[PDB]
Amino acid sequence: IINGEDCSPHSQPWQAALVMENELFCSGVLVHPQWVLSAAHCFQNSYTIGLGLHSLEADQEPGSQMVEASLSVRHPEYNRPLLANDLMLIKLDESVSESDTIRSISIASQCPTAGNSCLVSGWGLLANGRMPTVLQCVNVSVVSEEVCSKLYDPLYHPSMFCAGGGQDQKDSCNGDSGGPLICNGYLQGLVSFGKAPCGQVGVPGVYTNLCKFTEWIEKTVQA
Amino acid sequence: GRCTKSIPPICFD
Repeated sequence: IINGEDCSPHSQPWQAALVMENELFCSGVLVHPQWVLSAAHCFQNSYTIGLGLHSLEADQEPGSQMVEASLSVRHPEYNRPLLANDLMLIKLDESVSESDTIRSISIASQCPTAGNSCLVSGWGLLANGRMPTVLQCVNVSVVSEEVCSKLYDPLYHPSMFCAGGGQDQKDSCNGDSGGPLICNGYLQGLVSFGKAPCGQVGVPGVYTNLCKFTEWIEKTVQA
Repeated sequence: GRCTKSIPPICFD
């Protein structure tokens, strides 16, 4: 997270850390007790998922859980076309027990509103080029479809939306993939991609447009 | 230069 600040501890209790061999590679978002949503580009054959964290070290975080997961369901049309449909559902080996620090978040049924200021959180790169110790939070502004298309054509697709690009250089960056973008208190997007480098004025990042996938998500959960 | 925000980034321009 570029130009954010420490999240209030446990204020984003749906945040999931995706780690393997003890190193973070993406985040995800708890959307039901047994289900973590993440970007499809974060797919691996198995996962160790950290829930209830603030720092990434579970042994330093009361109430946290490191849950195993082997099964994930990529959206079947992920990357067809390229970068589109960037979501997957990770099935935890067992349901979590939701608590004060581990909680699912409702997914937006309505699509992003241009100009909305939405919160993004993660343990990805900071403005100073380092990785944070604790979860970072920043707000970014949803950009119109018209501008998103101009920047990202011909790969722009309605499974995507743009946010950020402000003079403030607030953005998500490497390590933030798969984590949440929250508008109106609902999960609106997942961190997906951008033009390198992160934080360019006038070049918003791109997020998975979850309002397009609520049916697919629940179909997967119920099947 | 369209890169995902994973570690490492997956870069597709």
